[PDB]
Amino acid sequence: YDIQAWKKQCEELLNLIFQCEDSEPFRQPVDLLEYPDYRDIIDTPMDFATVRETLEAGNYESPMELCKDVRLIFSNSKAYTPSKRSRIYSMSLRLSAFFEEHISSVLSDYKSALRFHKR
Ligand SMILES: O=C(NCC(F)(F)F)N1CCN(C(=O)c2ccco2)CC1
Repeated sequence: YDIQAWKKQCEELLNLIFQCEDSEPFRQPVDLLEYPDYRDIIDTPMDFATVRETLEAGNYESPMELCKDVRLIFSNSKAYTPSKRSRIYSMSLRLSAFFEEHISSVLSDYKSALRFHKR
């Protein structure tokens, strides 16, 4: 019932994601010389460095907000991909499965902690 425990859990999950080769493309902004149409397709860029930064600045109030930004990384990849079989999109889908598998307990424990607080 630790209301604050999600933050370190999310830091540790981000560490795992940064160790994962699949996160490579999703660590930093898109170079518009390499992908000139990116910001035509993608209004709201997100990468894992921005997520980690936001977390470490104390600018997430809950793991749900972090989860919204991470999911934006994945939905941006799905919007930008020219094919459902592209290399980078395929990396996004594996990483998304990994993230969802690991974040599920973090969200459950946080929401449990908030309900116990309100009890
Ligand atoms: O250039 C980058 N990342 C920055 C870098 F290279 F420094 F890591 N990206 C990731 C986001 N994109 C995609 O989701 C995508 C789907 C299909 C093809 O690309 C575009 C390419």
